[PDB]
Amino acid sequence: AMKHGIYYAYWEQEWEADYKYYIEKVAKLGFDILEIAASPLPFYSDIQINELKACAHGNGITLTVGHGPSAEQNLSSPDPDIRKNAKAFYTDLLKRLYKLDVHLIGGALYSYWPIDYTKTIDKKGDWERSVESVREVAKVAEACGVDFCLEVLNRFENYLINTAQEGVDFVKQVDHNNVKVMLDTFHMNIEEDSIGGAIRTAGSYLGHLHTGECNRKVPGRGRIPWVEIGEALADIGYNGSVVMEPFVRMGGTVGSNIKVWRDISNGADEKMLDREAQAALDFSRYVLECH
Amino acid sequence: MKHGIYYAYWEQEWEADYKYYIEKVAKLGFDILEIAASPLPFYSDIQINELKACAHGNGITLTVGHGPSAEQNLSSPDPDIRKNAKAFYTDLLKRLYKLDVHLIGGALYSYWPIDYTKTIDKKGDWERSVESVREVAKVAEACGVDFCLEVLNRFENYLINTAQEGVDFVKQVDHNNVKVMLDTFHMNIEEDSIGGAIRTAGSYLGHLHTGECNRKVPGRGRIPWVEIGEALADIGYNGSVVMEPFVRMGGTVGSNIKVWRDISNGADEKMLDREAQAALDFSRYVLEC
Amino acid sequence: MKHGIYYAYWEQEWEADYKYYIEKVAKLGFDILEIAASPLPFYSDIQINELKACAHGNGITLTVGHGPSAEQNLSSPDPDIRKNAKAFYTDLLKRLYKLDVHLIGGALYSYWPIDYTKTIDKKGDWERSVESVREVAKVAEACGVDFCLEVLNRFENYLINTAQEGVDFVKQVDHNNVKVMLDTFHMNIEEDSIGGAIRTAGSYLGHLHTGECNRKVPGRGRIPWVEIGEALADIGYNGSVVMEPFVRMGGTVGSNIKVWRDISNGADEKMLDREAQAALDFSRYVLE
Amino acid sequence: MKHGIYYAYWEQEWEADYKYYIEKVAKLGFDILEIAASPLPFYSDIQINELKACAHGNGITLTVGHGPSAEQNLSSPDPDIRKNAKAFYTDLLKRLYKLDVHLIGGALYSYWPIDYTKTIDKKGDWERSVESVREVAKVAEACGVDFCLEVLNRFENYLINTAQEGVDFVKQVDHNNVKVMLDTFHMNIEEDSIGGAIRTAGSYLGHLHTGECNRKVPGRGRIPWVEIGEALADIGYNGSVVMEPFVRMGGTVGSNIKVWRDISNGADEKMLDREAQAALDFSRYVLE
Ligand SMILES: O=C(CO)[C@@H](O)[C@@H](O)[C@H](O)CO
Ligand SMILES: O=C(CO)[C@@H](O)[C@@H](O)[C@H](O)CO
Ligand SMILES: O=C(CO)[C@@H](O)[C@@H](O)[C@H](O)CO
Ligand SMILES: O=C(CO)[C@@H](O)[C@@H](O)[C@H](O)CO
Ligand SMILES: [Mn+2]
Ligand SMILES: [Mn+2]
Ligand SMILES: [Mn+2]
Ligand SMILES: [Mn+2]
Repeated sequence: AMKHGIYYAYWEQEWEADYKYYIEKVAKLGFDILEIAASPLPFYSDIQINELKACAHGNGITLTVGHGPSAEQNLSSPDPDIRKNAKAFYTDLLKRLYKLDVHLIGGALYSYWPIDYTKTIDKKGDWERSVESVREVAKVAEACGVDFCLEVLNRFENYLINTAQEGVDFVKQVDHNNVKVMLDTFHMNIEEDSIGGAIRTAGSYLGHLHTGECNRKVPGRGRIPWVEIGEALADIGYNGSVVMEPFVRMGGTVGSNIKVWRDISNGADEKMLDREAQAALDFSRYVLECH
Repeated sequence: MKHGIYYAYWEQEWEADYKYYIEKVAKLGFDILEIAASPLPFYSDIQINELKACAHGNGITLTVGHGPSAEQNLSSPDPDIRKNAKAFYTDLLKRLYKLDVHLIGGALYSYWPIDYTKTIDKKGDWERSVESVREVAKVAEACGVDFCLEVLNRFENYLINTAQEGVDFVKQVDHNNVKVMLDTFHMNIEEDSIGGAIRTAGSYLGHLHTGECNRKVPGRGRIPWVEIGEALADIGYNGSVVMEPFVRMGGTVGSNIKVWRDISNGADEKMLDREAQAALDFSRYVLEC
Repeated sequence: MKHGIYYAYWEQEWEADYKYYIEKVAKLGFDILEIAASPLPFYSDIQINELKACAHGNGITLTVGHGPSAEQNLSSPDPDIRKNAKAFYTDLLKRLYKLDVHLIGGALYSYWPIDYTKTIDKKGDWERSVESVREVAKVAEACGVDFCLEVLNRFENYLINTAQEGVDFVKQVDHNNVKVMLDTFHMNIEEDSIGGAIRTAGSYLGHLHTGECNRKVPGRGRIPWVEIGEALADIGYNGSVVMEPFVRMGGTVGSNIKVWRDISNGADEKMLDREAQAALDFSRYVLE
Repeated sequence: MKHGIYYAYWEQEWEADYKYYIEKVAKLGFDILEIAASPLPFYSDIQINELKACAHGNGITLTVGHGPSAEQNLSSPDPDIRKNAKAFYTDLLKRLYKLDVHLIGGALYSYWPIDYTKTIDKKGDWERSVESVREVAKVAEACGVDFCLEVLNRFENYLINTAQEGVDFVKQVDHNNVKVMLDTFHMNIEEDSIGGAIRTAGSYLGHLHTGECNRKVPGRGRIPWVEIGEALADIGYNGSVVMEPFVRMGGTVGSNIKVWRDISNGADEKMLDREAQAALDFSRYVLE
C-alpha cells in the first residue's frame, strides 16, 4: 500500500554523495524509494540530472528530497533580501526537481535548519512571514508537480512548528493544495502527547512520514510505538511514502547537525548497515501496513 | 521514596522566593522542593538560615538543581575557567552545607545550555571534566553532599547522553559522593530501554527527575511509569524523585527549556497547583513497590 | 464520567450487605457501587426501598452486574429454559426500576461460567440469543434500564469475544436499550487493539469494566490506561467506568474468577480500601 | 537463538504428517518444528527413524509439546493414575531419545485441558506433582531430555500461573533437567511484568512459546516484543523460541484452544505460510 524508502545519509557523513551508488544499493535491498539531500542539486549540469533520473528509473526507484535550509535560504526571514534570495533558491531548485522527475520535497522548508538559538526569537513574526513566503513558493512547486512538505520538528531544532496541530494550523493558513504536513517519529516522540493522535490530527494533510527510533536507530528494535502508528495511518487512509532516516554514525556535518556524540552504530561496517536497513524495511512493511 | 517538584514549574526565571514555594509545596503534599542554585551565592548568612528554618518548619526537604554558566564549566580547556569553576562549586557546596542540603544535580560536569556554535572536543572535555569533578567531589564529600551528574539528551549536552555513558563517567571519577542522575524526559530520547537504563545506573543512581515526553507533569503522557517504578524496585532505589514540569512560555526558563507554545494551556497558579498535586498522587501510587 | 467499584472486590460470594459497601464506597469517594443481581429476587419491596434509600442517602448510584446460571440462559435450545430466563429478567428489570437502577451488565446473552463439556452450537445459540435479547429489551426500555452485553474472553464465553462481535450482536438485536459493554481484563486477551476495540464499540458502548491484566486494581499493571482515556474521549464516552478487581482466593468468587494464588498479598480490608481509593484517584486522573 | 513453529498452526488435531511440516518449515526458513507428542507412542521403530531422518535431512530440529490427558496426570491423588502417568512419560522419553529430541514442554506437571468442575486441591496436587516430576526427571536426564514446565494462565491450569510460581516449583523439584517454560500468550494474562517474568525465570527458562495476545502470529499485536528481546538478552537466554499461533476454528485444537471466530480471516494454506514466515523474520529481527 505505502512506498518505503531510506535517506542516503544513513551511510554518509555529508549532505551530498554519489546518489547513483545508493540508488543501486537500495534497489537491491528492496526499497521503493531513495531520499536524497537537495543541497548538491543546484550544481548539477543537465546531463548529470538526466543520468541521476535515468538511474532511478532504470532501477525502479523513486527519488524524494529532503532539505535543511541555510540561514540565507530562510523563507521566514525578517530581512526582505534573504526572503528574495530564498524564493529564488527554491524556484531554481523546484525546476531542477522537475527535470529530475522528483515530486516531493520535505524538511524545515518554512524556516532553516539547524536553528541558531544564539539569536533572539520572534515566532509570531517569522510565522507570518513564513506563511506568506511558502504561499508563493507553493505556486512554483505546483507548476513543477512537486508537493512541498512541511516537517514538524522538535523544540531543539526549530521553534515555529513543534506538533502536528501547529503543522496543520500553519498548513491551513497557507491554504494551497500541494503544501502538506510531514511527521517524523523521532520528532513526534518528543513533542506529542499521543502518537496515533498526532497522525489522526494530521490526517488528510499528512504528505510524508519519516521514521526512526527514539534515538534514531533503524525502525523496529526501540521504543517507538510502530503498531500504533500503523493503525493510525490506516485510520487516516495514508497512501503515501514512509522514509526511514536512521542516523547512527558520528562524524562530519551530518554527525554534527544530527548530534550523534557516541557510536550508535556500534562499529557496523557498510555491509552490516545494509543488513539492518533491510531488516528494518521488512519490519516496516510488515508492521506498518494494512491496518 | 520522597517526591518533590522543581520550583521553576511556577516561574520564568532561574530564581524566586523559595520560602513562598516551600509553603506551597508543603500544602500540596510534597516532601521536596527543588531550587535553582543561581541566587544562593548572593545570600547573606541570614538569608541562608531563614530558608533552612522555613524548610524544616514546613517539613520540606530541599534539593538543588543547577545549569552551570560557560564560566563555571569544569570541562573547559581554559585553566582560568576551570579554576573559577572549582571556586564556584566549593563556595556553593559550603553554603549548601549551611542549609543541610545533601544533594545537588544537573550538567555539573559541563555547562548548560551549551553553545553548539563553537567547536566541540568531546574526548578532551571529558578528560578535563572527570578530573575537575573528582576534585570538587572532595569538597562535596566534606559538605555532606551527593554531587549528581544528570544524563542529558544530545541537544542539551554532548558528553553524557545515555545512562551507560553516565555510569562510565562516574566510575572513572571513582569517588563516593559522585552519582549518576537520570531524567525521564532525556531518557525518553536517548535510551533503547527506560527500565534498562535505570537498571544500568543501578547503585550509582543518586537522583531522578520526572516529566512527560514533552515536559508536562507525570501522568497522562507516553512515559512508561510502571516500567520505571519496577526498575527502581529492581535496583532498590531509595533516593528522591523530583518532577520537573515546564509548561509555560516566556522568560529565561521558557527560553532555556524551549517552550514555544503554551503547553499549560492557559493554566493559572491554582490550576497549576492542582495538576501538580494530581501528578504527585499519581507518582507515589505508580512508582512505589 | 462516573466511577464505581464492584462490591465483590471485598467479598467471596455473589451476595453481601450492599448497605455496608454503599457506605464504605461513599467515604472512599466513588460515585458508584455495582452489585450482583442474584440476591435481589429475594428482597421484599421493603428491602428494595431500604437499599434505594441507603444509596440516595450516601449519594451513591447503583449499577448491577449479573452472571446468569444455566437455568437463566436466554440462548438455550430448550424452549422452557428460555421461557424461565425471560421471566427472570422481566422480574429483575422490574425490581431494578424500583431501585432506580438504570444499568445492568454481564454475559446477559448467555450464561456464566460456561460449561465447556456441553458441546457448543455457536451459530444456534447466537440466533436464539439475538431473538431472546430483543424481547427482554422491550422490558428493559419500560423499566428504563440499559441492558449491557459484556464482551468476554474465550475461556468464559464463546458467543461474543471481541468488541466487533459485540457490535454485530447488538446491531442484529437492533434495539436502543441494548448496549455493548467492554472490560479491560477481557479486551487484554482478545483484542488486536485496545483503543481500536473501544473505537469500534463507539456509540454502542454502554458500560466499561476495568482491571489489570491479572485483575488487580487499575494502575500498576500493563493495561494501557492512557490509550483508553484517549479512545473514550474519541468516541465521546460519558457513561460510567466500574473497576472490578479480584485479588483474593477462596469461595465461589475465588473459584469462579480462578484466583489460585494470593494476588492481594495478604491485604486486609483497610489495605484493600486504600488501594481501591488510590486506583480511583488514578482512574479519575488518567482516564478523563 | 533458534526459532520454530508448532505444526498445529496448520492443523485441527493433535497429530499430523510431521514429515510434511518438516519440509514446509525448512522451506519457510525455520530452525525448528515442534510437534504434538500424542501420536508418538504408537510409532513403530521404523516410523521413528523415518521422522528422525527427515528432520536431519532437512536441517530441522524437533521439539515436543504435550497436553497430558487425565490418565497421565502426575499430580493425581489416585496412585494408579500416577503410576500410569510415570510409565507413559518413561516410555515417551525413551522414544524422544530415539527420535533424537532434547526437549519436551507443556503442563507436564499436570494435565491439559483441565476439568474445573472437580473441586481443586492445589496444595495437595502441588506436593504430589513435585514428587512425581522429580522421579520422571531422572528418566529425562537419562534420555538427554529437558523436561520443561509451561506456566499457564488461570483458565487452563491452577498450579503454575506465574513465572515466580514456576521457578518455585522447579527449585523445589531440584533437578537439572527440569526447567521453567514461559509463553507470551499466558504471560500476557498473569504477569505484572513481561520482562520481569523472564528475568525472574532467568537461568531456569529452558523454552519459550510466542503468540500475540489473541494467539495470532507474532508481530502486529500488543505483545511487547522488544521488551522480551531485551529481557532474553538480560538473562542470556540460550534456548529456542517457538511460535505457536492458533487462528483456525474446528477439531480438537479449535475447541481445546477455544478459537470461536475465524481469526485467520479465511487464510488458505499459502497465506498461512506467508504470515508464518513474515513473523519468523519479525521474530529474528526484534528478539535479536
Ligand atoms: O527530521 C529531520 C531533522 O532532524 C530531517 O528532516 C533531517 O534529517 C533532514 O536532513 C532535514 O531535511
Ligand atoms: O533536566 C534538565 C535539563 O533539561 C535540568 O538540567 C534543568 O532543568 C535544570 O534546571 C538545570 O540543570
Ligand atoms: O468480566 C467479568 C468476569 O469475567 C464480570 O463482568 C463478571 O464476573 C460479572 O460479575 C458477571 O457477568
Ligand atoms: O500454551 C499452550 C496451551 O494454552 C500450549 O503449550 C498448548 O497449546 C500445547 O499444545 C500443549 O501444551
Ligand atoms: Mn526527519
Ligand atoms: Mn532534569
Ligand atoms: Mn467484567
Ligand atoms: Mn504454549
